[PDB]
Amino acid sequence: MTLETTLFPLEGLEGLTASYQLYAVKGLSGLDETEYHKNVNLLVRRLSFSMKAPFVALSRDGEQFIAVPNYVTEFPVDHRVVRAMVKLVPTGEPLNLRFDAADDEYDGLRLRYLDFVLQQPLFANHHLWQPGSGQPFFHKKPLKRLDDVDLYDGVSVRAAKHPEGGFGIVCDARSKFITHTPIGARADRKRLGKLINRSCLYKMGDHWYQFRIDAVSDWKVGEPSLFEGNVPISLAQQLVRTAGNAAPKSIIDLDPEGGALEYFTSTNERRMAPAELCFLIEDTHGRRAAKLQRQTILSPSERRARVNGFIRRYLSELNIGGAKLSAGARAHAFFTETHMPPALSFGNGTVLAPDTSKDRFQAMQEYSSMRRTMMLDKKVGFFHQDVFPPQTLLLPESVKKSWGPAFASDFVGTVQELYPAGGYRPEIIEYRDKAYGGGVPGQMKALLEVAERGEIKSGDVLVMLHRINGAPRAQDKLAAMVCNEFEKRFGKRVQVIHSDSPGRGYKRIFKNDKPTYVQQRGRGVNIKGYLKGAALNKVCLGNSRWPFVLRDPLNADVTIGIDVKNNMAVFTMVAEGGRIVRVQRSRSRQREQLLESQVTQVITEMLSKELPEIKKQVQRVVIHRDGRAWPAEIAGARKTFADMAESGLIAVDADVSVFEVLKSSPAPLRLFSFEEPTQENPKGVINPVLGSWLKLSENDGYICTTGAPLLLQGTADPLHVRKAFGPMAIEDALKDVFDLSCLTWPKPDSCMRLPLTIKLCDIALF
Repeated sequence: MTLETTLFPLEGLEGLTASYQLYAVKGLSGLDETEYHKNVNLLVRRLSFSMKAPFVALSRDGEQFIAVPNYVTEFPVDHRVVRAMVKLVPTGEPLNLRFDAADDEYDGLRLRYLDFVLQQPLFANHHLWQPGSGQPFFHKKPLKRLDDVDLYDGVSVRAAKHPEGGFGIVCDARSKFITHTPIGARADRKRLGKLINRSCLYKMGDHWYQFRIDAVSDWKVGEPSLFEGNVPISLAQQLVRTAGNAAPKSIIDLDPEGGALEYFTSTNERRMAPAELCFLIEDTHGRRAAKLQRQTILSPSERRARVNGFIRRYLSELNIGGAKLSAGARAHAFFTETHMPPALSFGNGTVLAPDTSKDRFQAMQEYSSMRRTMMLDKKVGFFHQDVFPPQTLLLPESVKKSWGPAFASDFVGTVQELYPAGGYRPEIIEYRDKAYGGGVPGQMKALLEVAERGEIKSGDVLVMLHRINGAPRAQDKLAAMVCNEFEKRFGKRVQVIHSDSPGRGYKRIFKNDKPTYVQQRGRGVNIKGYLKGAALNKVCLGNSRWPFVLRDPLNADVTIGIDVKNNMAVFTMVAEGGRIVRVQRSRSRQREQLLESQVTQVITEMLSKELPEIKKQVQRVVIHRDGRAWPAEIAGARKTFADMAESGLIAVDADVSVFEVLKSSPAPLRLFSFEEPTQENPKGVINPVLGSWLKLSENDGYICTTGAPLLLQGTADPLHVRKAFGPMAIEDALKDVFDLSCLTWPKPDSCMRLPLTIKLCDIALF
């Protein structure tokens, strides 16, 4: 019950002046929304870099408001580029922010100043470096060698509210992989062309930083490519002109014939960097280098050790205006009650409840196992049991002619054993996967023409696609294409599997003097496991046959997940206790953001259909956003529900709350609990228990949706949720985030870090 954080308190901030002066930006007041905030955050960075002061943006009312420190002297007030010229009219009332104070709306302002000053000792340490603004600091010396790629260890350091009052520091260990040798001066023009969009570490003498390769320069390092006052100057000459004092040999003795790269500054200037000084960052999720990935998974005691070691070594001294701000040696620790997993309802009126008489750890593991075994027991089974509507299995022709039939036979039987009530009996159809070209167009040509023939009787289809590109850090545009077209022109609900992984499970055999495909089970896939998993996710879940639901009400009557990536939005809606789940995709006019009118359309459309099956009057709605919530999205959700409270579809005093679900947290914190130290674990640090949680603030909490009994390796990564709007108390949102993440439908005997609401969003996009 004893949990330690990676929160370290900050002392000697006791009544420290932080003085600001609000300005407001007239700009180009046309708000393209996504474009409006790119430029806002563009100017704050440009202004911050040029005057070396903590400029911030405060989005309330007009969403402008750049906060200028009172201590800056000359201030341009007018700023060029940015299309139409911008003007900043000061809003008076200079704010002297205290750090001993209660919660303000200027706490975002206070956290930014605190953030800015905290990285000055770090940015000045010659032995550390930072990839870009806002990122962790890494040691210049690599931790580990790993045979042509280097492993660098870093620590993110972010300011945050302390739940006992005042301010503190949250940290986490990070790893970055960089190839050991540079690109090199001798690498030729064609090889350099092949690196566009990759990112490399640039050791520009003592200033190390990261950039993205945008183009290859027409000019080598020693040929004049720009000018320092009219006169043409080589890149080699430029690095000499901007070196200091005892510049390293490496930056003044560059091969004149080496090539140079070009990149854009975080203010969009173009710069060059010599390939002799550039080191490719190894995207290991792009190229499966898993022995590399293994070096990155740290035990809880390693992770704790690296963070505490870092704290005591680099944030020990910090003089800001003389002030002596110490980071305490003791991370914040507290006693808390841990959420028990919720009672669950299965088929045949059977509930699964955590056993409160066994000890917590043994009870959680029995519980987690029982979600699978109850789901599979023909005596209890799925909560929702019914015949499937007609189904279709759409296979490539090359597959129907080889192992398709054995796979389909095995697959149907797997569905019927997992979900006996369904009577899965799919029509098996094919498309001419070799008639048109095997790229995305051509695969799609054959698919549309099967559709156009009307060969997909039935509204549900499971179609087997070929993998076009691998690289798990890619976009499978074929799958999205098939769903967009099959949903939009025909009435199809489509689920996707690929042909490579099941195909590895079958080998051809000669039996009774006839070729046959039979399962194999050496190395490559576990075909039985694949068959069970695909049966649950593609057939059962794809027909909304939920295996189990919450027995008890969440704090919210309805929670809606929202993710938008790559101009495609997903809305999931969970009501009852997961008894009612709906997922709508919709195209988006911006890459990662939604128009207000679009939010209000999709949600009233989705909810209106479902309201007659929500048999309790609705009075709490929650929205879970993946990442940042945008003001136009909030307006659409408050408008949607204020409307329904007036129609009578919902309680006249219903309320909305908006929470950002930060699967990639901007302020990542760890939680540990403790154990007897034991040879193998000299400090006795273990993962936190499954339901552990911590709030820092009314707006910021963390729940271990993953944790002690149920993790295989590594240390639990607490899910950061941040309150964007609304009455609901942050503690309540964390509790039913936890309860929603116990609906582990894609893999019941496992833990699941995301609540079901936004997990369904990642599934629908991925």
